[PDB]
Amino acid sequence: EPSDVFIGLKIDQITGINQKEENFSVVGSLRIDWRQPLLAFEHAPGEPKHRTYTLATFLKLLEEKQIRWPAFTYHNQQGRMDFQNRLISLSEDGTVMYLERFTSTFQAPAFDFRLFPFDNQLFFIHVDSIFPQHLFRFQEMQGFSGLGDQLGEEEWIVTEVNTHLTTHNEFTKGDASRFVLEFHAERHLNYYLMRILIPVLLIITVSWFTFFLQDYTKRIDLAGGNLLLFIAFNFTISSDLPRLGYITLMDAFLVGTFIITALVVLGNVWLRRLENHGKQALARKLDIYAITSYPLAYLLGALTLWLLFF
Amino acid sequence: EPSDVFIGLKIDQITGINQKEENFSVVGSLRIDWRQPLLAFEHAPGEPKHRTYTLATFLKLLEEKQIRWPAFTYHNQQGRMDFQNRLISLSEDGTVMYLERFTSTFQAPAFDFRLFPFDNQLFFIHVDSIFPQHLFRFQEMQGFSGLGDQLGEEEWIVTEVNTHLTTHNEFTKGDASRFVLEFHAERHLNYYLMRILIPVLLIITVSWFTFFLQDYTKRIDLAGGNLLLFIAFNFTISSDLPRLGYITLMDAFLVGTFIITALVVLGNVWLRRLENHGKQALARKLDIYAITSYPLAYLLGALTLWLLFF
Amino acid sequence: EPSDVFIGLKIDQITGINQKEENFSVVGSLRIDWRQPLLAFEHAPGEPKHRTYTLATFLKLLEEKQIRWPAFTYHNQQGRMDFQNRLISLSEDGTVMYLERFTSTFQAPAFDFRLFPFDNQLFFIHVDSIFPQHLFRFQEMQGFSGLGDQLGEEEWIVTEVNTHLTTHNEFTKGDASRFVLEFHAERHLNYYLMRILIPVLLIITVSWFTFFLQDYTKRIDLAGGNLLLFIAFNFTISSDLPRLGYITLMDAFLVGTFIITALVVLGNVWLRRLENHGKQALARKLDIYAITSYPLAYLLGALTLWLLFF
Amino acid sequence: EPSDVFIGLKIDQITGINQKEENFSVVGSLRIDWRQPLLAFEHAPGEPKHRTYTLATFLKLLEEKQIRWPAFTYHNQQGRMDFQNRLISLSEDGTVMYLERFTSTFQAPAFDFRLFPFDNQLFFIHVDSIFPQHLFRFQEMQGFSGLGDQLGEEEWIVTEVNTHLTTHNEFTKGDASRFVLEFHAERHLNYYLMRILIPVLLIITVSWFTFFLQDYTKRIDLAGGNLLLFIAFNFTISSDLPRLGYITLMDAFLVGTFIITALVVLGNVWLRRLENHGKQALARKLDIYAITSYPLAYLLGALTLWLLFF
Amino acid sequence: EPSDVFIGLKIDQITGINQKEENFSVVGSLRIDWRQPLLAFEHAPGEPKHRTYTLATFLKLLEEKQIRWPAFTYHNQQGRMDFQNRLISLSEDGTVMYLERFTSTFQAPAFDFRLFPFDNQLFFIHVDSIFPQHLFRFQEMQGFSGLGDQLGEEEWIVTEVNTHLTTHNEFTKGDASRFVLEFHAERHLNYYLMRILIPVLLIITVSWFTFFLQDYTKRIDLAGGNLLLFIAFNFTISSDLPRLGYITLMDAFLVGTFIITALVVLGNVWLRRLENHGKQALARKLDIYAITSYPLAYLLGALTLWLLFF
Ligand SMILES: CCCCCCCCCO[C@@H]1O[C@H](CO)[C@@H](O)[C@H](O)[C@H]1O
Ligand SMILES: CCCCCCCCCO[C@@H]1O[C@H](CO)[C@@H](O)[C@H](O)[C@H]1O
Ligand SMILES: CCCCCCCCCO[C@@H]1O[C@H](CO)[C@@H](O)[C@H](O)[C@H]1O
Ligand SMILES: CCCCCCCCCO[C@@H]1O[C@H](CO)[C@@H](O)[C@H](O)[C@H]1O
Ligand SMILES: CCCCCCCCCO[C@@H]1O[C@H](CO)[C@@H](O)[C@H](O)[C@H]1O
Ligand SMILES: O=C(O)CCc1ccc(Br)cc1
Ligand SMILES: O=C(O)CCc1ccc(Br)cc1
Ligand SMILES: O=C(O)CCc1ccc(Br)cc1
Ligand SMILES: O=C(O)CCc1ccc(Br)cc1
Ligand SMILES: O=C(O)CCc1ccc(Br)cc1
Repeated sequence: EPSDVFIGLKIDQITGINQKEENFSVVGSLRIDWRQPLLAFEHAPGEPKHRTYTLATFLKLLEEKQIRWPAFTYHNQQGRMDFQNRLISLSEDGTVMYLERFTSTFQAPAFDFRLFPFDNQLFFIHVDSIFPQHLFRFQEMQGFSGLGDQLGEEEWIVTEVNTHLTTHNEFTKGDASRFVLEFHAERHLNYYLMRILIPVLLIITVSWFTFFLQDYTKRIDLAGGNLLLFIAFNFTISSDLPRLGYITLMDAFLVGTFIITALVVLGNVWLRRLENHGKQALARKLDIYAITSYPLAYLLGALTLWLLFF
Repeated sequence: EPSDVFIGLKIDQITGINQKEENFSVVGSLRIDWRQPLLAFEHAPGEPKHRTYTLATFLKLLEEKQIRWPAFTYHNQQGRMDFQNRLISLSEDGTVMYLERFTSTFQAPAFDFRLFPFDNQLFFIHVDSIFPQHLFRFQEMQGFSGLGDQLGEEEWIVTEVNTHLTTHNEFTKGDASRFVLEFHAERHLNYYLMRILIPVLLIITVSWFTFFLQDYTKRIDLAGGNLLLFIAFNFTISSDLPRLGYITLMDAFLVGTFIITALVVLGNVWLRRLENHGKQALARKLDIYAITSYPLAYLLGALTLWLLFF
Repeated sequence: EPSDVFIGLKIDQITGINQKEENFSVVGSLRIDWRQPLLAFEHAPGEPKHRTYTLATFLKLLEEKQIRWPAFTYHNQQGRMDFQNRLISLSEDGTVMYLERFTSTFQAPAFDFRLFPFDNQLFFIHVDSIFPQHLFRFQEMQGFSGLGDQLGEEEWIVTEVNTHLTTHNEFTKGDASRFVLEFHAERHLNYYLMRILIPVLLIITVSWFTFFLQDYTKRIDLAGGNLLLFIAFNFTISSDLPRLGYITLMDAFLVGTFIITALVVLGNVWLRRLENHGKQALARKLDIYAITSYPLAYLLGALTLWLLFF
Repeated sequence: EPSDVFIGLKIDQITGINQKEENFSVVGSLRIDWRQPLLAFEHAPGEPKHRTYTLATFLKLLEEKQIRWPAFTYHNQQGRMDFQNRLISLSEDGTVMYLERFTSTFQAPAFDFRLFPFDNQLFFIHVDSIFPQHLFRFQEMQGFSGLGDQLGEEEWIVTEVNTHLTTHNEFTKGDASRFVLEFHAERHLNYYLMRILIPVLLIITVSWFTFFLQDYTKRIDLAGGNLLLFIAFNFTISSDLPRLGYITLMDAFLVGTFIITALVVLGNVWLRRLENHGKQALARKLDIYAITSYPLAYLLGALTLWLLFF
Repeated sequence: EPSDVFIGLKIDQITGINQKEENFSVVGSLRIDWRQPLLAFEHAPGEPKHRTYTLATFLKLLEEKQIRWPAFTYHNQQGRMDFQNRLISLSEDGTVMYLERFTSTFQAPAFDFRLFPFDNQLFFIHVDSIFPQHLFRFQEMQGFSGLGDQLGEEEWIVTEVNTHLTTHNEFTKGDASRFVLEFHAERHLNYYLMRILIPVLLIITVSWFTFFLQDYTKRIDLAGGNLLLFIAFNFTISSDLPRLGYITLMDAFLVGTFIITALVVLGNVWLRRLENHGKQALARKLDIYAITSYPLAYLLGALTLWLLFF
């Protein structure tokens, strides 16, 4: 019949989440408990009941004994996995206890930036068996898997963590076991508030103050630079993310500021054209719409994206 | 006679395409099925019909048995190939089943940016046999090769994928086998629309609004900065790409905006010179050409590149 | 009974502290003294009393003799540990003397930027025993552990260093030994003085000089750009640090400059509106509040953060 | 007498040339043919006439047979050399055929930027024998060495390629063999035309158009910003290159634009000072020199560097 | 008694000096000549008098023969040392000749930027013996150590090179041998002249030309932006260097330009205030101090730092 292989995986550190590259990096420990009766050994009185091996001399021992080990792969792994510890402890019984401490980057293919920066994402690690379920069946090692207390991440905040077993058909026709460690994390909005919301709101508010000067030309020059500032901010936000084929809530907000600013230019050009054509008195009356449009326009726009996305 | 070696290659992830360096990076699995009758082994009843080996003790076994393995190379490979799994399963028969899970950057020499960002490119992986076709003939392993479901790429979108066998003469006089996994991908234009087309169009449109002010000096100062903005945008686009010896559709568009902006300065200088020489009334009549040239000039220019490239 | 394992750890160099990534990197030496009576050897007269081994042939010797070594891990390690020396010197007695020279990045999870740049941080290295205290008990090797004379760091300045032993339960039910090398460091404020305090103070002071011109429009244009400069400075500071979910003393200072500058615009708009509405004489009298507010506002704000944080 | 060792080296890819770091990187294959009569073997009928080995078990075989191999070094190598293939094929004869596929960065010490961007450089690879010419004499393997068809470089264009043998005295008193693969490459000027020549020429030309406005103050403000733009461009060019102790043709061009721009400011200050001192009519007559100096100054300057450098 | 171990170290390339990180990187060769009479071997007539080994099988041979090797460490090493060659040639005598070709980054703790860019620095490599002087005494291998002819560095220029032996107490109570290869290098000032001195001098000079316009407001606006430019230049210089706790000659120069520019604003505000208060004729007389202060102020400041630092 098939031998049960117990998989445990604990993430100790989140060394970073790279959203631009849709990957994350962690320091973690993998724990395997697999009982192979052929590995059983007799000991003379006094000598150890538990043999401890390096991985290299353990695999070599398996090859001599013609024993197949539950060869596994981190399916969503990326690049190099720098190992710290790869140790085996073998009991009289045949109970092999394996520990693998590593640092690695993993694929984050579940990334959805539609609501960025208000988004919540799913990150996971797939531990696949190369051999099919008729030889080795993966089971959940009980008191081990999950995320630590000192992960070191400052922007993301883990909302929930889960482990579950399933199947894959990567190398074989028959189903093969897959252990999954999943977690969900959401953003600490402070960065976004401090670096984007407050500067953008400041530019808008202090620019509106200048309307009380009743200089239409001065408004035009101001809305002109404001438009460039928003174009600049637009590039800075573009930097954090991949070259997505879809519109972000952030993109919508930025395109929104462009449109209002464009109309601010357009409108004040008209008011200055009235002034120029000897209808200065009229420009002055209409100016009340000009002054009160500006705040309403941005507030209307803000409710529009909020409805349009939530 | 020559032994058939079955090659399979599956790309699981596109970790990135670096167009500036004309290379791409992938996580993939290589699968080899090669029957060597000399590798055949006898087993006593009950014992394994399938011996499983690490790559190191398998090659050492070949060297003892004085057996030549189908030594292969990833011809278009770049730098380090970080391996995850290099495992061998040997049957009584001599059927060696090899699996190689790796992460690697590969050369993308097929890169043609003439129509960028509207371009479609070809990416491939060459798996060459070091030994000639009289010793080892490469065959396509049937249900394996291709690209996965979760590649993780956000800008490129795979239009088609193919596998085919051919020959090379890299190390030998005689022809040697080459397995090829090719794919074509094209861009998600959203990034370009959001970061380049809309900002450039905004600068142009809102700058045109100001013509209704009938201040020629103000137009000159505006077209002056606009020219610098386009020069800046020109550098930002230069960043994404190599220092090509050829003109991009993007380069054409940018050079086009320079020329129109240059003439906008030139023209408005003339209109302001008429005004200055007591012919203000004339500048005012001609101004209608000045106002309507601007939109037509850019629309004429836009049809010109489109014809000139498509 | 359990065997005492003596741990010594000396940091020779601080290759860098990366605050944006909340990690630090060091070149160091680990020293272990562990007496295993089973390792004892007899020598014929004249031959060595001290056998010297590479780590690889020492571990292989342990595996033959079926001896369990005090397998240890650098708990807060990050990525690769580039080794220089991994040497063993074994006495007739069984006294194994191990030396491990390495370069490594470590996690700095103790990072608190609330008072940045006036902050003091704690950095440490955890050396855990994989095996529980009933088998191996970690002890402090006496004349070795600590930090060197040539660490090479220029901004941080080590205020204090300590070593202490404790316990962890990482792999086992029972307590396992943990050796800790801690140090505290604080910043050399010069960089911050030269690049941030002096430029910001200059912008403010020379901008205030211009108030003696009695041009309200000119003040408005100046406070407008000043606001953008501070927004720029705000991004430059954002660069050095993680995307924290909390307010830095530095953030407070920057938000403070925004508010005063915003009011500088607001106020001068009012004074210019009085001038515009034929009350130029009144604007002139009030102007004395306008001139003296500016210095007081910034000095009041400076005492406010100082109280609010200290 | 000394044994002839045949060296072949083929560069398959130029992964990049880093001029700022004066190094280049390539994917290449090294081929060695060396006949050692002591390596000769007898085979029983039917068994292989050609033994194939991994490098590791081949060197171990040499050490048993007490055979010295022609130990070689890539003299101008830099950092890590990521190997793909290191394979040996040994004939009944003793003919050892070695293949080494690698990716590596090499030193480019021949770099002369005096005529940049119009420069032509020399790049090479030195393959030195550790042992002197009395033991091993390097010979050129005939149908192999050189550069490929798909190098992947876009800016450089290989003008010529050569191989030659010489001597070095690196480790020994006596001469030791050195195999050299050299190539010369020159630049595709398009990047420079598109990003530097056209933007600089545009700034100059459209700035000259404004002279027809006959506003001296406006010219001064324009030449002021133009000077800053050129200072900016100067830093952008500084980026591509090392901190050379010599003047580049590019440096000369940039310093040239500074001087003319400085005089443009200087001159127009004088013309505006005449206007200011009631000699407006005189400023107007001299203005024709002012208008025609500008184009001549830059064209005169362009012939001056061309003569001064070619 | 103790065995003499001859150390030779030749730096072939300076791959770079990173002043921001206070480290340097080199390609070099280490040469060791150590005579161990126990390593002596007998050969039958005709067979080799010199056995050649890989490092791995040489160390394994030492471990069998129970011979202690002079284990050494590059004390100031940083990260990974990418080896090219690690070869041993053993004579009948016992004369072991070791060669170690490597690429490595080393600590530069001797870095003093007080006179930057006019500074001269000391760079070195420490080769320590792990074992004390009673076992192994380090001696200088005669015709080998030093720096090469093609180092590839462009900014630094090696003023002098030295080798000397001393002692350390890193791992032991007793003194242990240390071989030292030191060199001093100074800067090629061209980069600094071209990118910093000439642009700063240009800004100052062409800004002074504008004083001949007798527009105080225009001077104020100019000195305002000039101050920002210097603040920008200040950040660009900050980039090249660490976050030092001390004042650089460069810092002094920059702070100097700030002060003069600040006073230029201050002064011209006063002159414009006289003009504003109907004392235009007085502003005009004082203006001669205003015009001649500017050049003297900067020349006075330049002699002040020169005295203050030299
Ligand atoms: C910009 C936000 C601050 C607004 C406060 C009003 C005073 C003017 C600030 O300088 C402004 O900066 C813009 C951006 O570049 C320019 O387009 C504009 O012409 C210029 O007047
Ligand atoms: C710039 C696109 C927005 C146009 C809207 C009209 C109002 C003015 C906006 O500021 C302008 O910015 C240019 C770019 O730097 C400067 O050259 C120019 O002198 C300045 O007036
Ligand atoms: C800026 C600090 C120096 C103040 C000295 C007064 C002279 C003017 C300096 O240039 C100013 O720069 C600001 C920042 O961008 C712009 O908003 C403003 O319109 C412009 O006049
Ligand atoms: C700059 C090249 C374009 C010239 C066309 C004339 C219109 C003005 C363009 O804006 C100018 O930009 C300069 C560079 O920053 C500033 O110094 C200058 O005061 C400003 O007027
Ligand atoms: C700047 C060095 C060149 C001086 C030559 C005099 C002409 C004006 C150049 O443009 C100036 O650029 C400054 C820097 O941003 C601005 O503060 C200032 O308002 C603006 O007038
Ligand atoms: O091939 C390798 O490197 C590791 C594989 C491995 C498989 C099963 C156990 Br239990 C332990 C290790
Ligand atoms: O030399 C190597 O590292 C790998 C080569 C290899 C060749 C054939 C088979 Br089947 C498996 C492996
Ligand atoms: O497994 C390893 O790489 C190193 C472990 C080790 C454990 C105890 C001593 Br004493 C020395 C070394
Ligand atoms: O020492 C090494 O790694 C490689 C050296 C080498 C020398 C001669 C032949 Br032929 C093949 C290889
Ligand atoms: O432990 C190592 O890797 C290298 C050490 C070494 C010591 C002495 C000689 Br001679 C040669 C080599």
